[PDB]
Amino acid sequence: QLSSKAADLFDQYLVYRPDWLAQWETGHLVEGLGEAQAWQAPLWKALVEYTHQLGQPRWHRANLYQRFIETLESATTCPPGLPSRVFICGISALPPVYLQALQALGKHIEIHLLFTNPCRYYWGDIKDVGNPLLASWGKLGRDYIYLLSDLESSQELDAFVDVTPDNLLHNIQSDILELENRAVAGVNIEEFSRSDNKRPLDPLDSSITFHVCHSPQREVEVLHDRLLAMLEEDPTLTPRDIIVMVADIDSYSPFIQAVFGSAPADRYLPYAISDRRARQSHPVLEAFISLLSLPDSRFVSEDVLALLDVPVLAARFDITEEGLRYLRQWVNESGIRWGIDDDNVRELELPATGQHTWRFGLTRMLLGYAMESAQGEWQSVLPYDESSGLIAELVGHLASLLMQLNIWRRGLAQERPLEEWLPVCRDMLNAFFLPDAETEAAMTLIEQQWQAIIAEGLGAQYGDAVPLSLLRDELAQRLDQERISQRFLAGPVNICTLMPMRSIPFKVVCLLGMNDGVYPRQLAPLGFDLMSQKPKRGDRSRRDDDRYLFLEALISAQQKLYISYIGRSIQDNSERFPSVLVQELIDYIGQSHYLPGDEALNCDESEARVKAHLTCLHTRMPFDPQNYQPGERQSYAREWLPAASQAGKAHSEFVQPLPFTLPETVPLETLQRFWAHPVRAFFQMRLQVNFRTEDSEIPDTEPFILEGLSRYQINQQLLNALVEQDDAERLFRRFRAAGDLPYGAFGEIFWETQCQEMQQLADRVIACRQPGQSMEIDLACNGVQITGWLPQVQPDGLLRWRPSLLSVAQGMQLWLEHLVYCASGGNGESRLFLRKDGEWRFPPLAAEQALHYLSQLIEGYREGMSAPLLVLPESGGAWLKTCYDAQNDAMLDDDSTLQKARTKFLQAYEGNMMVRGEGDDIWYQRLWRQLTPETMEAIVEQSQRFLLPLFRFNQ
Amino acid sequence: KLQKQLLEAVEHKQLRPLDVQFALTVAGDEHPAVTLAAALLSHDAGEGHVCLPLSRLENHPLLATCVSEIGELQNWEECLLASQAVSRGDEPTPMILCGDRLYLNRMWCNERTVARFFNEVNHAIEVDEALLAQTLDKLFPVSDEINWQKVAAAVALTRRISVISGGPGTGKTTTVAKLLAALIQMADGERCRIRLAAPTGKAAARLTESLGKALRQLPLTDEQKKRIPEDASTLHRLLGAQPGSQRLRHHAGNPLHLDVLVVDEASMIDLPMMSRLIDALPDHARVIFLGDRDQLASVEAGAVLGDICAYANAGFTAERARQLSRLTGTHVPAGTGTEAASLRDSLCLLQKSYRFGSDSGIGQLAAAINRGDKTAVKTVFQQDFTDIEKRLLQSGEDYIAMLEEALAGYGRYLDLLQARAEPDLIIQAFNEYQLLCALREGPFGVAGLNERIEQFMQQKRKIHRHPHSRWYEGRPVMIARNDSALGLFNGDIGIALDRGQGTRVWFAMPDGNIKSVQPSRLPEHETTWAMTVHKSQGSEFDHAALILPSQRTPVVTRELVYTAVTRARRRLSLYADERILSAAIATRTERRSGLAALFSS
Amino acid sequence: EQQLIEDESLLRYQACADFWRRHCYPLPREIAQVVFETWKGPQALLRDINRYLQGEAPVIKAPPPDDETLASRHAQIVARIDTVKQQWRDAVGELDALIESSGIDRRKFNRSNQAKWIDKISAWAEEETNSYQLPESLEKFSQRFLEDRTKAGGETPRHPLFEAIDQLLAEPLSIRDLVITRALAEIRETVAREKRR
Amino acid sequence: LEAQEMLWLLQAVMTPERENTLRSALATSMMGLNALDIETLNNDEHAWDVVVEEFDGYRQIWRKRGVMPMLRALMSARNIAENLLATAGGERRLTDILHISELLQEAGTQLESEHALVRWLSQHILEPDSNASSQQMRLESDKHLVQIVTIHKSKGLEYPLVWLPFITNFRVQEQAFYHDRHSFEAVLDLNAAPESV
Amino acid sequence: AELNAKTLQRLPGDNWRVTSYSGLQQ
DNA sequence: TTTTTTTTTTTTTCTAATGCGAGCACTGCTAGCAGTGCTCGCATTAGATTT
Ligand SMILES: [Mg+2]
Repeated sequence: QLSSKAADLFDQYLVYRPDWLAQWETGHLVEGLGEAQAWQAPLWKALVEYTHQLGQPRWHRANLYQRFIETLESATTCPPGLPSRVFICGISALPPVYLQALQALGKHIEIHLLFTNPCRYYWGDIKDVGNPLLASWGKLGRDYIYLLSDLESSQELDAFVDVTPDNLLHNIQSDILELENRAVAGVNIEEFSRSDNKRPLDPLDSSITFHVCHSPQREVEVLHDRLLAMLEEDPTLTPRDIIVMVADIDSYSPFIQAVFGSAPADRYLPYAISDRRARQSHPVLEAFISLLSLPDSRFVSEDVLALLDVPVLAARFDITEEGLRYLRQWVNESGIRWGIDDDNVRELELPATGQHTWRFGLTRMLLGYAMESAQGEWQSVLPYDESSGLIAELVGHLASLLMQLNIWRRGLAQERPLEEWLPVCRDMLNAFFLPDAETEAAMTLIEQQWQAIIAEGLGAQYGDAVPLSLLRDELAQRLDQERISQRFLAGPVNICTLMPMRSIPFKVVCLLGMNDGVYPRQLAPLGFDLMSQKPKRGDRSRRDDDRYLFLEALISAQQKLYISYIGRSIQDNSERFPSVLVQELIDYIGQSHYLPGDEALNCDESEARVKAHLTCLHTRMPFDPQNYQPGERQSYAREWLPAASQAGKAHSEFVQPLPFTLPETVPLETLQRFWAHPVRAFFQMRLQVNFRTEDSEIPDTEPFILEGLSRYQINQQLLNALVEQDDAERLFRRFRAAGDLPYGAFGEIFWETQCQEMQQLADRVIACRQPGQSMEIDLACNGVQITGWLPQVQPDGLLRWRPSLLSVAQGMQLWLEHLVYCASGGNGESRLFLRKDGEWRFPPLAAEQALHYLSQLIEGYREGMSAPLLVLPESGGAWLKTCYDAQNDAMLDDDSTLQKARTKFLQAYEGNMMVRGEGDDIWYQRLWRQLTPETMEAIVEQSQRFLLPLFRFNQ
Repeated sequence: KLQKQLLEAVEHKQLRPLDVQFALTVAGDEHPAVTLAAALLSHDAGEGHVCLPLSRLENHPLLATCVSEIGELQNWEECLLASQAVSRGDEPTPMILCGDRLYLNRMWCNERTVARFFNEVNHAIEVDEALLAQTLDKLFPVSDEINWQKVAAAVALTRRISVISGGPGTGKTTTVAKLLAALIQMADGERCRIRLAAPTGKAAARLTESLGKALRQLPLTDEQKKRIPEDASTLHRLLGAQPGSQRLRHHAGNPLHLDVLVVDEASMIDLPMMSRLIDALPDHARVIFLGDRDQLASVEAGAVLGDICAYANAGFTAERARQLSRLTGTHVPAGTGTEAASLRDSLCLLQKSYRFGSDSGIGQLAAAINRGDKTAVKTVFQQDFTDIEKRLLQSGEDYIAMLEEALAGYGRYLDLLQARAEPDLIIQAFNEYQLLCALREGPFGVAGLNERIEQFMQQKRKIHRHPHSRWYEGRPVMIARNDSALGLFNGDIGIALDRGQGTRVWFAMPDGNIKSVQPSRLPEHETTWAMTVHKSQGSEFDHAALILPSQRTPVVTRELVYTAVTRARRRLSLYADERILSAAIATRTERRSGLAALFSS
Repeated sequence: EQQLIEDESLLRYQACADFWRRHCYPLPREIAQVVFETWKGPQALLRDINRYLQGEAPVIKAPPPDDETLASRHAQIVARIDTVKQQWRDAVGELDALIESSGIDRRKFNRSNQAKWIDKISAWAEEETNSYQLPESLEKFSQRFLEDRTKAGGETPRHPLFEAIDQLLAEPLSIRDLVITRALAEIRETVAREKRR
Repeated sequence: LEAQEMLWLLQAVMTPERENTLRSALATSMMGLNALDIETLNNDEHAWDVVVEEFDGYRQIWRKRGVMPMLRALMSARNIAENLLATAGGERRLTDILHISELLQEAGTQLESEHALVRWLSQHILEPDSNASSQQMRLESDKHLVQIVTIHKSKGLEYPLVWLPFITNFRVQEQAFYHDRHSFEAVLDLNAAPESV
Repeated sequence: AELNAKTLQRLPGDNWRVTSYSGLQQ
C-alpha cells in the first residue's frame, strides 16, 4: 500500500511538478517545501538509478517536456507525421505544462480550443469576482482562464449568446453571464425598507424549483411526477432532453429502477442509467474471489453451500439444483459444522476432536450408505442412515469437491514468485468451473485482469516471492473499478452521476441528493503529499471539481432546473440539511427577487417569503391526500388515489359460521389431533391452511450445551431405554459416535446428570409397569362411530410417560384416551408420569358417564369444525385451576379470586422473558392482533366448559 | 498407494467417484487388495448387483492393472477378513464376507431378511378340501383340462405367502378377483381386512379400477360386497414413509393391521423396499404378489421377483402335485426332484395368454426373444405374419421413412384433432399408436424424437405451432410427478387443446370422465410423442413402434426388448439393425445375489 | 484503506468458543466437573465477561500468579478440603462430649438436630473429595456460630477443628477468578489479532 | 409478522402451482380475506384458477420488471393499501409492508437469481439484526405522537411537558466493580467480598 | 374534499434511439 | 446409460426468599404440661436496564 501511494504521488509530480523531480534526480532539495520531502527526494532518485540498472528506457515526460518544447521552438520547418489540425473540446482544466507544450506545437499545426466560458467578461483574477455565485464556484475556471490569458501565441475571438431575463433561471444565467450582482444587502435604511430594488418574480414561474423529500424513494417518486408534468406542459420537450444527476449513482440505482419501472404503460417513461458499476457476472467473480481465500477459510458448512449455490461450480461436479435440497439437510443432520479435516483443525492450533468436520460428516454418510445405523458404530462413528440409495451418489460428487478444496488449500499456502503465479488462475478456473455461454465473458475478464497484474509485476522484474493475499486483494480492487457509460445519450432520460469535464447542454436538469455531507464529495489528500502544502494555480482537487460541476449544471440548463434533497429522516423524523451550494443558491435567489404584492415589506421579509414560496415540502407517504388536491403539486399516480380518498373497507371479522355435517366415521387420531390444539385444527383441517415457517439454519459451531428439542429427543431415548432396563452405556457410546453430545468429559457429565434425572422417572414407571398389548376401539357416540387403536393397554390401566413438564395438553390427551378406554369397557385407571414428579391420574369411570363426556368432546369437535373453538388449554387451564375448588367441587365467585385468576391467565398467556407464552403463536395472531377483555371472557367460558372434567377428576 | 491408481478409473468412466471415496475411507490404509475389493464391490452394488463372489475378484480391467500392486494372494478370504473393514457379522463392519461372496452391510441384512421370510416364515394353511373344491368349481367351469388360474388360486389359498407370475394379457387380475372372492366366501364370520398396494400410483389406480370392476361382476352377498377394499395405495403410503427421513410409520415394532395384502406389479419391487415391507407385516397376514419375471428389472439395486421365479422352472413338489390334483379335480404335473419345497410350492406360473393367440406373430416373437434364440427371432420375422413389421434404420433416409410411417400411425388422432372433435374421442384415439425409444437424448431418444417429430409436423401441415407460445393446440403431455390435489398421477397422459373457453389440457380419469386442467395448474410434465420403455410399463397400446439405437449401450438388453414387444396389443413395428437386435437378445441381464445359494442351503 | 464494523458480537463469541476449546476440552473429568458447575458452556462464560471485554481492560484486584494453572488450584483446594476432612475424622467422637459438657443454650442447638448434623458431616467427610460442594451443617459447627449462641458467662466449647472449619468457610473455594482472568486476556488478544488479520 | 406474510406471498408467487403455498399466502392477514371467503374459494374451481392465473402473471412481472413492480401491482389489484388504511391500526402495518418492499428491492438488485431473494428473505427473518440501521422500524405516522425517550437519549434535549412514571424504581448492584478512592482506577474484584460490593 | 389525480394528454415518445446492425437484424 | 415414492408434531429458567407447618427442647406454672422460643423443611412466588 505504501508503494502504491508513493507511485501515485510520483505520477502526480510528473504531471504537475517537473522541477521537483529534476532537482531530486541531481540529489539536491527544493527550498521551502514540505517536511516529508526528506524521505521522498532520495527514494525517487533511488528509483531512477534502479530503472537504469534493469536497462529500461530512461525517458519520462518530466525530463522530456523541455526537450520537446526546444525541438519545435528551433525547428525551421514542420516535422513530418504531425496531424493537420487539432480540436480541444469539452476540457475546462489542463496542467500548465500541457498548455506550454500545445503553445510550442501551435506554430506548426493549428489547435482550436473550444472553451465553454460562463462569464462574458474577464473574471479570473479580476483587476472576490463581481458575482457571488461565480466567485464561490469558479475556482476551477479562474485558474484556467488565467492560464489561457497568459499564452503568447494565441489569437482568440469571443462568440457569446445573450440571454434574455424572461425567467428566474434565465435571470440567474444572465446575472452570471454579465458579471453583475443583483442581491441587495440592505446597508442603507432606505434600501432596507423598500423591496422594489429587487426584481419581480412571477408566481406561475417554475424555472427553478427546490423540493424537500423524506427518503430517496420519495425523492425519486416526486421527480417522476415532476418530469411527467414538464413533458405534458411543453410539447416540444422530449425525454432525451431531460437529465438527472445524483451525487452517488449506486445509492439511488435501486430506487430509480423501481420507481421508473413501476409506471404503467400509458404513464411509462424510458430511462437509462449511466456510470453505474459494471457488474457483468457477479456470482462467478465472487465465487472465484472466495476460492482464492481458501487457505484462511474455516470451511463453515454455510460457506461451502454458498459456493455450491453457483450453478457453474455445481455443474463442474454434476451437482444438480434438486440435489442441493438434499445436500442441505444432509450436511445439517450429519453434523458437519466447520473444518475440512483434522489437519485443518490442528493448523488453527485448536485441539483436534475428530468430530464435526467435513471428513467426519463424509465418513458418516458413506458408512450409512454401506451399513444401516441400527447395526451400530464401526470406528466410533455412527452411520448416517438417510443417504442409503442411489441418491447417495451425490455424496461421491460432494466428496469429490472437498478433495479438490483440500488440494488447492495446500497449494495456495506457500509464497511463490510472480512467474510461478501465472498458471494458477487458469488451472483453478478449469478445475473448479465448467464454463457456459454467459460465464465465459466473466472468466475471460478474470484471466485478463490476472494476466495484466502479473504482467506488470514481471515487467518490473519483481524477484521476491508474493503471498496470495496480495494478488487476491489486488484483483478484487481491479475487478470492480470498471464502469459502463455506453448508454449515456441512447435516447431515454439519462440517469448518471456528476462527472467532471462532461458538460452538455440539456433542456431539463435535475439534481438529487444534495444533502449536506453527501455533496460535495470529499477526498482528502494523502497527508504526506507535498503539493497540498504549497499549492499553485492549476492544481486539481475533488472539492473544487464538485463545486464547479454544480455551476456547470446550472449554466447548462436551458429551460428548467430541478433541485431536490432529503429534509427529514423517514426513520427518526430528524432534520437533515441541504448542501452549502443549494444554500448559497437559495440565498442569492431570495436576496435578488421579490414576489408581487410584497413591495411594502422589507428586504428580509420578502427574502424569506420568496424562499418559502420556491421551496416545496412534499408529504412523507404517497397516499397522503395533500398529493391529490387540485394544484400544480398534484400527483399523476392513480394507484394511491383510493387510499388517499379513504374509500377502502376495513377487514371484516375473520370468524364466520360455516356449515359442517359430522360424518358417520371419525377416527380417534382425528379427535386427538384436534384436541392437541383446537384453533390450529380449525386452520389446518377445516380450510386446509398450513402456515409452514422456514426451517432453521445450520448451527454455527459444534454442540456445547443441549437444550430444546435436541435434549428432549435425547431424554426420550434415554427414558425409553431405562424403562426397558437396557444398558445406558450403549446409548451413550451411540450418541457420542453420532456427535450429538458435547466433547470429552462435559459429555459424560451431561450424560450422568440426565441419567439421574431420567432414572428417577424410570424407577417411578417400573414400580407400576406391567406387560400389556394394544387393542382396537370400535365405538358409537351421538350417532358417530369412532375407530382407532390404543397401544400399551395393560390389565392394570393406561400407563403413559413423557420426559416433559406437567402441562394441560398432555392431560387432555390422556383424558381422551381414558374416556375411550372406559367407554370401550374396562376396569382400570389412567396414569401419566411427567418430569419433576408430575402426575396426571384418572380413576376408572362407568360406561354411561364415559359415553357422556365423550359425546361432549365430540360436540366440541363439531363446534370447532364449524367455528374456531376458542379453548386455550394452557391459559384457560390456569384460570380454571385458580377458580376451581377440589374440596367443594365448585368454582369460586369472589372478586379477589377473580382478580388472581385474571393475573394468572395473563401471566400464562403473555409469558415471561425467558419462556414464550401461549399467546405467541402463529394461529392465535391470525384470529386477533391484540387480546381484548371480551375475547378473554369468551375464552374463559369455553375453556372452563371443556376443561372442567379434567380438573374435576384429576387426583 | 492404490489411491493414485483408482483416481485414473474415474477418468475412463469405469469407476464412480462414490466407489473411490468409499474404498478410500472404509478400506483405509490396508493392503491394496482390500481397497480394490471394496472399490469393485461398491461398483457392482451401484450397478445393481447384490453381492460380489470372490471368483469375480479373480482375473474388471482395473483389477488386471492393479495385479502388480496387489501382487499374488494365496487366499483372498484371508487377506480380506484380516482387515477390520471386513467381518463375518460378529462385529458391525461396512463389508461382510459371507461364504464365497462379499456384501455391503446394508445389503446383507436385507438379503437375509428376504431369505428367511421366503423360506421359514410362510406356513401351509389348512381348509376343507371339499368346500374349497366346490367353491373353485363354482368359480371355474371347465374341468376337462388343467386350468393354470385354478392351480394358482389353490396355491394362494393354501400357502400364506404366494407369488403368481405371468405375461401381459394372461388374466392376472381376473385370477386375483377369483382368489379374493373365494377367500372372502371361505371365512364367513371372521373379519377379513383386504389391502391392495402397488409400487406406483398409476398402477395403484389401475389396480383399483380393475379389481373393482372384476369383483362387482362375481356373485356375492351384501356382506361380502361390504368387505371389498375401498382403494389401493402405494407401497410408501402403505408403510407411511416420511418424505425427508427414513423413519417408517409402521416399523418392526408397529406391525401393519392387515389380514390379506395384494402387491401388484412386483417386478418393480426392489430389495430394500421388499425388506422394509416384510418387516412391517404381522404373523397372520397372507401376502400375494403379482408381476412378470421376464419384465424389466427394478430400478434400485436388486432383483427379487426374478430370483424367486427362477426356481419355478423346476416345478411343484411331488406331494404338492397330488394335493393340487385332489383340490382342482384334475391332474397336475409334478416337478422332478426336491431342492426347496416351500419356495417351489409357493410359486405358480400362468402359461396361457387369453389376449393374443399362439398363431399371432406377437406371441411367437415374445417367446423367441424370451428364449434368447436369434435364429428363431429372424425366422418369426421372415414368416408371413400380418401383425409384426421391421424396418432397417441405418441411414437417415430410413429415419425419414420411419417418420413417414409414424405420420400414418398418428393419422387418426391428427384427423380427429383437425376435425374439431370432443376431447374424449381425441384421448381415446391417441392411445392407438405409440413410439418407444430406449435412450432419453441424442438422435434416438425422447428428447430428440419429440423435437424431430414436431419439426416434421411443422414441415407437413398437420398441426400449427407457435414458437413463443410453447402451448400449441394438440400437443400431448405426460406428468412427471404425482399430484393429489388434481387427482392425476405420474405417468399419465393428457392432450392440450382449445375447446373454446381456453387452451386447456384434458386427461382421462379412471372413472371414464374427462378432466380439464389449466396449463398453469399443471405440475412438471414433458412432451410424450415417444416414451421410454421403462415408463411404458403397465401401459397398453394398439400399435407400438420400438426404436433401438445403432450404437451399443448397456441399456438395450433382453428384458427391455421383451417389454417393448409385450407393450403392443395387436400391431408391433421394430426399427433396429439386424445384428444389434441379435446381440441384445443374446445377452441376459444378471444381478448377482446369494438368494440362489440361500434357498438351496 | 480501513474498513468499519459496528457489531463485534460474532468475533467475540468465536474467540470465546476458541478459548473454551483450547482450555476446557483437555481437562480431566474431575476438574471438568468443577468447571461445568460454574459455567455450562462458552455462551454462559461470555455473558459474565461481556462488559469487561468492551473498552479498556479492568485492573483485577489480587490477580492469581502467572504460572498457576487450573490443575494447581484444583490440587490446592482438594488438599485443603482433605485436611479439614481428616481433622473431622480424628475428632468425630470428642465433639459430642465437648458440646454436652460445655455450657450452650440447647434451645438454639437441639440434640436431634446436633445428631443429624454430625451424621451428615461424617458422611460428607468419608465421601471422596470429587467436588468442592460443602454441606450446610459445617456452617453450624463453625467457631463463630458456637460463640454466637452460648450461655451468658458460661463455658464455650472450643476445638481446633472448629477453628479450622471457621477458617475454611471464611472464603469461598472456586476456580472462577483464574478462569475469568485467563479468558479476559486470551479472548481480547484473539479478537484483536483476527481484526488485524 | 408482516415480514413473514411477505415471505409467504413471495413463496406462493414463485410457485403458484402448489395449492398449499398459495392458500397459505392467501389466508394471510395482509390479504384481508375472511373464513367464508377461503371456504368458498377452496370449492369453486373457477375462482381458484383465476387466482392462479393472476399469480402467474405476477411471476412474469417479477421476472421482467423486478421486485417492487410486482408488489405494487399486487397491492393495486388486491386493494391492500386502502383496506389497511381503513382498518384500525393498519397504518403501521402498511408502513412496515412498504419498508420491507424497499429492502427487498435493494437486496434483489444485487442478487441476480429470483430464488436467491427468497433465500435471502428467509435468512434475514430467521436471524434479524437489530443493530442494523436500515432494518430499524420507521415512524408510524407524521402526525402528533407521544414521544417515549430514554433518559440517556434525552441528554441535551428539551421538552415542554415531561412525565417520569417510574422514577422511584431502582436496582441494587450485585457485581463488585468499583473505583479506588485513592488511585481513582477501575477495580474489578472477582471475589464477592462485601467491601467491594 | 374531492380528490382527483391528473391524467396525461400527450404520450411520451420512444421513437428516438441509437441502434446498430445487430439491433435491426435481431 | 434406465428410475419409484411419501406430508406431522414434539421443549420451555433459575435462584432466592418467605410463610407456614410440624416437630422439639426448655422452662415456668400448677412431675407433667402448656406455652414459648426456635428451627428445619416443603411449597409458593418474584424478578432478570441503559450508545
Ligand atoms: Mg448541551
